Amino acid sequence: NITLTKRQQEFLLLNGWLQLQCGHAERACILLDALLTLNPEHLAGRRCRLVALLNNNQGERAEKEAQWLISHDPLQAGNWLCLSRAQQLNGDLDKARHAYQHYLELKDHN
Amino acid sequence: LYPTAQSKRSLWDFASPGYTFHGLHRAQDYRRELDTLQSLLTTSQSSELQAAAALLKCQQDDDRLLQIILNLLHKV
Repeated sequence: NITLTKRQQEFLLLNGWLQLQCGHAERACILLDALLTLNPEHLAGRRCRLVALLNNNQGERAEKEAQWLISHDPLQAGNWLCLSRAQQLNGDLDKARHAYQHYLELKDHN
Repeated sequence: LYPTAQSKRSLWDFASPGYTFHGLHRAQDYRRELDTLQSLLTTSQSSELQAAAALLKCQQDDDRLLQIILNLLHKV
C-alpha cells in the first residue's frame, strides 16, 4: 500500500549509491532492497543494488539480478561483468568465464 | 578472474546512477525527504522496508550530532 514519489525514489537511490561508494555494501543493499521492493522496475536501482550484492557477497541473489537485467536491459556489458562476478562467487568459475567473455565483447561496443 | 582498474571503472560506471535527485536546493530538499521517508517507511510491515527506515533514522540522528559538532567549530 506504500507508494514512492520520484524525488523519494531518487533519494533512496542516491543514499544507496552513496553508501556503496563508502564501501558500506550492507547499508547499500538495505536501502536498495527497500526501493526495489516498492519499485521493482527501477533500473538504475537494479544496477546499483546488483553491484552492492556483489560486494556484500550475495552471489545467488546477484546472479538472479544479473540475468534479470540482461533479459530486461540488453546489450549492456556491465550486466555480463556482474554475472561473471556473481558466478565466480557461487563457485561456477566456468560460468563466470563465459560471462566475462560476453562482458569483453560489449565493452567492445567502441 | 581478478579485478582490473578497467574492471572496477566499468563497475563504478555501471553502478553509478549519475545525476539524480533533481532539485534546486539540495540541502533543504535532502533533509526534507530524509525526514519524510524515515517516518513513512516505519509504517511498513515488510521486513525489507523496516530495515531501510531504521538506517534512515540513523543518519537522521548522526546529522543531529554533527550539527552539534559543527556549532562547536564556529566559535574559535
